[PDB]
Amino acid sequence: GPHMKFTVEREHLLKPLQQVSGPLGGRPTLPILGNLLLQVADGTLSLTGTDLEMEMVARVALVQPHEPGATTVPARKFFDICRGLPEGAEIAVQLEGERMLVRSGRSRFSLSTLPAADFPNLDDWQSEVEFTLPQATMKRLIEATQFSMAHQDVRYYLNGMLFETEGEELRTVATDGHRLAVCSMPIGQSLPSHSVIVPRKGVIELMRMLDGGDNPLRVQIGSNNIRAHVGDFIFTSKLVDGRFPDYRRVLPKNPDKHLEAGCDLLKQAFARAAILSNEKFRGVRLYVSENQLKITANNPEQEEAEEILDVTYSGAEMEIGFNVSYVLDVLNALKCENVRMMLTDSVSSVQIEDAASQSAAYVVMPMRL
Amino acid sequence: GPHMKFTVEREHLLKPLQQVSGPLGGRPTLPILGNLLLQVADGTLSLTGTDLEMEMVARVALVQPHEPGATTVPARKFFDICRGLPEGAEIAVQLEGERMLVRSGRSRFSLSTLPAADFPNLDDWQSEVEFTLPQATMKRLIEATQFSMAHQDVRYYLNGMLFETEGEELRTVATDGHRLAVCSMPIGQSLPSHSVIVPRKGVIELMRMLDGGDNPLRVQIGSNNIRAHVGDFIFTSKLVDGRFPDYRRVLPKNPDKHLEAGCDLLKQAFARAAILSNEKFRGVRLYVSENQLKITANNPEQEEAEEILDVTYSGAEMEIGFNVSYVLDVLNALKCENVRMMLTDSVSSVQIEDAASQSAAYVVMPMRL
Amino acid sequence: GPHMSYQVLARKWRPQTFADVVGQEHVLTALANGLSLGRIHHAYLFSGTRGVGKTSIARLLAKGLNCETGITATPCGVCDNCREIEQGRFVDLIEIDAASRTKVEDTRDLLDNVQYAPARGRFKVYLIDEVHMLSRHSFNALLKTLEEPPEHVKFLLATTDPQKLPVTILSRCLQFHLKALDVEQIRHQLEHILNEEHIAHEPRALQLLARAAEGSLRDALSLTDQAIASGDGQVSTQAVSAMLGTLDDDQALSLVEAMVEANGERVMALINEAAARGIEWEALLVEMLGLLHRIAMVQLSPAALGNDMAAIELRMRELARTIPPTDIQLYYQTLLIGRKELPYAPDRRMGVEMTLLRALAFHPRM
Amino acid sequence: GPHMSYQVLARKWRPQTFADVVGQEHVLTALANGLSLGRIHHAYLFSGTRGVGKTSIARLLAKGLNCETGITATPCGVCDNCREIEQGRFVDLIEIDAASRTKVEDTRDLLDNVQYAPARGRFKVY
Amino acid sequence: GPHMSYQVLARKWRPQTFADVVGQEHVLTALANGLSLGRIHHAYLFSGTRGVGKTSIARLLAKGLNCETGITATPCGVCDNCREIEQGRFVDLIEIDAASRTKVEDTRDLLDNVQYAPARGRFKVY
Amino acid sequence: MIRLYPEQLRAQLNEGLRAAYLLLGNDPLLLQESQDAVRQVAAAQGFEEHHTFSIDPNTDWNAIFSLCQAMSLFASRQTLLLLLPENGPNAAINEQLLTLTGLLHDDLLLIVRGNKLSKAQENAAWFTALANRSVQVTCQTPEQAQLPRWVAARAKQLNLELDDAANQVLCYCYEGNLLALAQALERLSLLWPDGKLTLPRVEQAVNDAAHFTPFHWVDALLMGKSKRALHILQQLRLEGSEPVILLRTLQRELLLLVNLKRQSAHTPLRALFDKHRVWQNRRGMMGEALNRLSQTQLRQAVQLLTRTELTLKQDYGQSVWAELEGLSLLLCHKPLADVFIDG
DNA sequence: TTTTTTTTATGTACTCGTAGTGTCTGC
DNA sequence: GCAGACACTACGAGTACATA
Ligand SMILES: Nc1ncnc2c1ncn2[C@@H]1O[C@H](COP(=O)(O)OP(=O)(O)O)[C@@H](O)[C@H]1O
Ligand SMILES: Nc1ncnc2c1ncn2[C@@H]1O[C@H](COP(=O)(O)OP(=O)(O)O)[C@@H](O)[C@H]1O
Ligand SMILES: Nc1ncnc2c1ncn2[C@@H]1O[C@H](COP(=O)(O)OP(=O)(O)O)[C@@H](O)[C@H]1O
Ligand code: BEF
Ligand code: BEF
Ligand code: BEF
Ligand SMILES: [Mg+2]
Ligand SMILES: [Mg+2]
Ligand SMILES: [Mg+2]
Ligand SMILES: [Zn+2]
Ligand SMILES: [Zn+2]
Ligand SMILES: [Zn+2]
Repeated sequence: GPHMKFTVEREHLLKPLQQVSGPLGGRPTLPILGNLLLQVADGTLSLTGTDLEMEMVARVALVQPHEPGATTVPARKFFDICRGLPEGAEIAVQLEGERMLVRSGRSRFSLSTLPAADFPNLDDWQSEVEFTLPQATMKRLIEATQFSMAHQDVRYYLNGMLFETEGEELRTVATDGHRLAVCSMPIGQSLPSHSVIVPRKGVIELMRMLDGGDNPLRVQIGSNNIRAHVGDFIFTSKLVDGRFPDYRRVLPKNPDKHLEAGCDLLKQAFARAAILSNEKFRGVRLYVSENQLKITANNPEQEEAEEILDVTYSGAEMEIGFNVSYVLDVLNALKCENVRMMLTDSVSSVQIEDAASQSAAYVVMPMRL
Repeated sequence: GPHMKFTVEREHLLKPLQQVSGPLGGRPTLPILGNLLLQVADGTLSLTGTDLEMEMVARVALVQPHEPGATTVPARKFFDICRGLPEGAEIAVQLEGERMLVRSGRSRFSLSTLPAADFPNLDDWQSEVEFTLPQATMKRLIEATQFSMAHQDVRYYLNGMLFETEGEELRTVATDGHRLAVCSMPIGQSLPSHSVIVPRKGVIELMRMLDGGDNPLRVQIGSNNIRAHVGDFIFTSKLVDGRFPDYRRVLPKNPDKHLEAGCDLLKQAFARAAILSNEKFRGVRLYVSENQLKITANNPEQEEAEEILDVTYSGAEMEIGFNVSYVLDVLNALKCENVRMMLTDSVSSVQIEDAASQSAAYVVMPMRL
Repeated sequence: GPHMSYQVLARKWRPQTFADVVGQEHVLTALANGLSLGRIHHAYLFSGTRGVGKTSIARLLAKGLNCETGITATPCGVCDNCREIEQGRFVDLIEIDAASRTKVEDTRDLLDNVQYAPARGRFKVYLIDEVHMLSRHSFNALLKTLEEPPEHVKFLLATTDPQKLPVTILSRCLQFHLKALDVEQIRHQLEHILNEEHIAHEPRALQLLARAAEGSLRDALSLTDQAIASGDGQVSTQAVSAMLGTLDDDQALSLVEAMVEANGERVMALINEAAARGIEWEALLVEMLGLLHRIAMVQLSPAALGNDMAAIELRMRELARTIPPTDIQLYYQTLLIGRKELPYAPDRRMGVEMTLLRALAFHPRM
Repeated sequence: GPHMSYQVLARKWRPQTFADVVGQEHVLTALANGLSLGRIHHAYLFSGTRGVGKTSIARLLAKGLNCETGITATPCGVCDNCREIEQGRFVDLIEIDAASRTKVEDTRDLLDNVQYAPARGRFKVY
Repeated sequence: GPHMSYQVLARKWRPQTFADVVGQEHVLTALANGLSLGRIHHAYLFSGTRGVGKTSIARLLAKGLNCETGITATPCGVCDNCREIEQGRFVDLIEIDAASRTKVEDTRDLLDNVQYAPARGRFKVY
Repeated sequence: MIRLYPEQLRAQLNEGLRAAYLLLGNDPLLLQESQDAVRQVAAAQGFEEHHTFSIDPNTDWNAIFSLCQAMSLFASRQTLLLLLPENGPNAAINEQLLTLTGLLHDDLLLIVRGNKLSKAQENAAWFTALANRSVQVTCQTPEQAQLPRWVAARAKQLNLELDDAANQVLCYCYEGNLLALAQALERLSLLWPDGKLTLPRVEQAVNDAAHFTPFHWVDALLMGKSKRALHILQQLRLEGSEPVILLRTLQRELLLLVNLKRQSAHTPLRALFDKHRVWQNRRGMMGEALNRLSQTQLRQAVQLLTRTELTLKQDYGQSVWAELEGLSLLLCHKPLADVFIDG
């Protein structure tokens, strides 16, 4: 009969459960959507977690005798059962009727199950392009671009992040209409040019899914979905049929001014200005001179903040105001020693880059103030 | 309103500012409740925070020129301004009318104030008794009974905790009508039994003030108010008026059944069993048999959980149903290795105690059996 | 278990083709013509009273819109899409119990899937059931979606009260209002359903079951199942008549009819029954007073019938025509005095009996 | 009689089988016929005045639904399920006191667990 | 000072035993018979006019029910439970001014807390 | 400050968008059509980003910060839509609109809709700040005198043959609900592809979804139309309007009627109406009402009204919706009322 | 063509924004 | 450490509805 005979080690099980339980959350669209799909087959267990737009499957090898089968188990309950058991303790699992018996030494739990046929399964597809990337490369691509992504926008185009691939270069683009972040990294393989959209939750799962090890990462992009392989984890998410602009078009094609400044000092100054800036109407103004890069802000409390830097400059004076939070996010994403800032006009865009790196580019749109 | 020129260093203020921050900001119920009281007097700076029923002031030595006076400065704004400055950077403050100009290097901030007279204070009083207890001992007293306090119960008594003394012993009692937590520790001094009731919030700030240092916490017990002293920090609060339930009347009269086991094993087993417990009641049934403990848990989802513990027991088997959250909290407070339990009947209170020493004790009232 | 297998008449016999929906001809014909000409509005909002097929017709629309044979008024059962509609497991049909997912979080999560193309259907069809209860912010999100809807998404809203819906959603939705089913159609389909199953039935019993339900087909089928259970496997006239007498509620009307005809035994039996069916005597007497007021008013102008008496009009017209206004005025005065006098009397059943006796004593009937 | 525990007559003499219920011949006959013949509906509403039996008959139907001897119109007192129902400790007889759990969140919680199958019972009763 | 505040006769002369009642004999006989035998009930509703004794009768019933002498028709003032019931501060006798707390939230909290076992009392009297 | 009708909106829309458009009125259909036309022409002019905000005492007020004047990153011209509450703006909403108008620019087009503003609010600072920049659109429901012409015009818009009897039926059933009328015309076009409209089915594909107001009921009472008055009362009861507003609306006019009838024995009604400041629309109506009614009928009406008020505010009963009905019949073309039924 | 128009006291849900509290994760 | 993040839970406020 169909029995989920399992004899696993808690150390081989905690991490895969910690990964598969990520995308799952409270209040699912269906009760089946709130239960992880266990599938023991051949000699491995597949852990499946889905949101109707994701499938996160973790394969764990087995040694002890077991019988094939498929069922579902509550995510949080089973994960905490695995977590709470002592280090190095075996976990035995069985299925009796509609009850999953989880035993360990003398501890015994009987969780409620559901049929495995009702669990949705994403349709099969063919991969159009395949990438092989290091963990650090994808990590930097995501962390340096995802901050500028839009949030719950009416235009569904901007809810995600764009991957643009050309030759031996892969770049990530993210914008909300006011900010834009792009980052390009090299790859050792020749790849066709392709632009693809990944939803916000999809890129969040992609970022959390990759480990800190040296295991290579595999990417597959098809017609309408994306898949990622990392060790024994496979994550597949649907895409978005969207339109995105040129990064070169948004950024100043012919920059007019150049600034080079220390990142930490500018972060501290902008935070200090944001202290007295309106909590909702977050925004400051900068006035540029050869050395003075004054930052000014004020609140409806008539509390004013003005601060001065010592930044190299040789051009004309300029007054440009914009949201403080945008530049704070840009600087926090930079994590560099020195920052270069390019200004063209008050009603035109403002570019920010790493003084010793062209890999990542950031542009902010200043607001009239 | 004389000019107010502070000239201070961050390292001498950020810790006092954090200590005086406490329950400020958050919910502003009325404006003149205010933000801070800054007072310059005799080469010392007194910084005061309040809650319309509580007060606490930090004393900072002024080793530089100053101007005596009293005014106010916004809590969050001042705290974040001081925090965000470069490490070790000096602070220069000037007063113009009702405006505070705060300067750090080339950074300038303007702040609004309120008249110091409009601030609400607490009337002075004659102290009744006084203790000088070591910080570690006071922390042990508070942590052993903090968790058991009631959560906005109608019985106002349960909303706080009682400190009483008998000769050289200081006893602390907390309860909520279902849990009892008593802890008696030596003092070294003999004072008459003057019981005092401290509300939950006040206890929270007492915990926050303690830093585990060598300086003994001084306390002045009054009639309807409380005062505390930690180094340069002074504190005061109101008191809950009434009488606590007699703990000796709550402790079991015939603790005939004895049990002893390891704290870690029991805590881990109860944590495992609470996963399947009823999230609205968290009731678990305990079966005590010869040298064996059994925990059983059920939830509306009809899931069953059983756990068995090796234990030493010489009495008769017994069934008793009680909350698992309460025993988990008790075991969390109890930081030693071996824990003893005294039981009388299936619907009798259970006493939890340290096996190493009497020290502190706890009482749990069972659920419906 | 050991009882073979017997489903519920309410859930079973739900139509699977547009020709199996009984009544509501105008809605079905309009939908058929709209699908034929290719003129489909962005959002269809169904409305009407309980148990007239709003959800069933919406489900039929969702089955039709994604049929592989093409958009048609009569989708086949052949299509695997059609079969998945039958089983309730269709990727391209999103059934949202808006009565349960009222919060803006779940509604926004389910409405953020508009950006994704349908898996195996021409149109991503949302069946938001019980739309009337929905948080205001969820209405804002739904309005923002409907303002700029993708061409591959059609909305199918269903509700019982369309008043609670905001006007901003009504102005963007093609609204189809469904009538309460006529008694003859209800009786006809009840006869056909009872004949299709192996259940004997009687004509008068069927008419009683049809009339008992207040124009709602689900009510008729539920009463049919309950009567079959009580009828020992047979829909017999006496059993269903006794059942409906037990479930009879409009006591006040029968009390008025017996009182105006001076039938002492009938009114005593009626008040005994109303006592057995535990109710409030003040409420019964207020209902009697209101019915008498309405009868007095109708004689002045027929337009007083209104809409509430749609299922009561037949008896009220006869009562208004056959009874002089003076007698109605005297009865109203007697019942008003009795209601003023009721609480101070003995147990209120005694007081109601005494007031009815007072009213009966006026006529010369012996 | 012999029970020194003077249990309240309102509690001790709660009906055990359909033969112990006085009056209400309508509902009794309807339930007996709809359980002997089959065709068990999925929702019942007992409407009546106070102290007539609006709950005890529901418990009797619950006993009659999931009994060890199958769907029966005569609730036995021998199998574990019926006695567990009577003691109020039965696993699947979820007694929702709607007066306490009246908020919509609690109803959503109740509906969330509806599909999680019954344990030691033919049906789960809400 | 025996009277820190004026212990008005309406408060000082509250009955302490069943013998101080001014002649509510019809209910007192039933109460004494019930306590003397094992016939005890879980819901008593005393009603009548203002200032007639039903709160005092209820307090006397609680004293008789919780005194450590036993279930006595005549409570003993020597009992510690009686000593605490006559004053305030009894862990078991929970007196709720219903008009003071009419909200359903307080009643729901009370019915959540009723599940716990009584502390050192035979019956948790509400 | 331009003023227009919906029919003329295209004339302003095809000429060039102004700084802002104000859509004032109470017709959901007319306001929706005007807003949709403005949005369509703005999209034709190159407006892509649309943001809708509902003015509420608790709503978000990020619209002020939404005017970043920096969309240039994508450079998609924005359209802002604001929904005024049922009673219109308040003081707080007043200064919110002040600060929104102060930040208006060329790249943004503002669409403001809601119930028609009163004279006290038509002089508000923000509304004045929209002078020479705004186009008000008047969308007020045509009355039954003008409704059939509008129905015929919309039928000609859809190229459907409308019969006079069908027009009358649709006007009677859908009074005060223009959106329902448009939906009915669409539904009857779908039901009959031939395009004609006659009685046998327009009387079938229709419901009593009419929406009324207490003023309509009082007008029906003054004109003595019992059938219309009772139908209006039934529609108002089904809609759920509070009976107290009906009581007050009828009380004002009934007290005025009593005073005018008392004074008519000494002064002509023409001067009495002017003294009491009765508008030309209602002068003839009240004249006919006075000529129809006697002092006894008005006294019976006020007695019934008082009894209804007492039974509403003292017994909290639900019989009011019946008593009002009788009051209707008490004042229309020989009431023939009773005493015990009301007195 | 234009404005016209409300009865409170007490209580109970419902839903969203903001803050207070725990805790624990690679930071 | 560890504080921020992130969850999670609670509380106020605005809104809708019920009963008397
Ligand atoms: N027009 C109809 N034709 C046939 N059956 C109907 C119709 N309307 C209602 N029913 C019956 O009532 C049951 C439930 O109908 P449903 O369409 O869910 O009502 P609702 O409008 O309240 O959602 C159906 O299974 C069907 O038996
Ligand atoms: N039909 C009946 N037959 C026998 N006892 C009954 C009947 N109705 C009520 N009772 C008595 O009332 C007690 C509780 O009845 P219950 O069924 O809870 O009424 P309710 O319908 O109000 O919940 C039972 O224990 C029983 O003694
Ligand atoms: N039966 C009684 N015997 C003695 N004193 C009584 C009696 N009934 C009332 N009293 C007097 O009335 C005062 C209030 O009595 P109480 O029991 O509170 O009446 P109630 O039933 O209205 O709450 C008591 O303090 C006592 O002096
Ligand atoms: F499903 Be229906 F709205 F009763
Ligand atoms: F006591 Be019954 F359920 F009303
Ligand atoms: F004053 Be008593 F409680 F009726
Ligand atoms: Mg439905
Ligand atoms: Mg009951
Ligand atoms: Mg009393
Ligand atoms: Zn098909
Ligand atoms: Zn059995
Ligand atoms: Zn005693």
